[PDB]
Amino acid sequence: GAMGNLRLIGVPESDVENGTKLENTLQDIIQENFPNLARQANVQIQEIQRTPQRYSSRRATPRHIIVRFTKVEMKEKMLRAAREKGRVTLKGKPIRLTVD
Repeated sequence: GAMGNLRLIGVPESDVENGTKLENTLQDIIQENFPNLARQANVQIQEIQRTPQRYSSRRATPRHIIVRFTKVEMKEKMLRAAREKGRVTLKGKPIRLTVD
């Protein structure tokens, strides 16, 4: 629930996901949905991870991804843009960005 965190909801899990792929996923989301942010290239995402760190035998749904921004203002800008845009996509499939 940190001020600089958002949750990325609905990204399918993958057995071959790694840190590089997660960084690329966030950049793909920005480029697919938020062209002014993409052009400016000043989203300073600091850490990106699935939560929790393990996928349990009880879990039924893909884990959220927590994205921690360097700037709280930028977290909030992305959240506001997502909410106003409505449908936000990753390879044409809907995802959600929400507060942590």
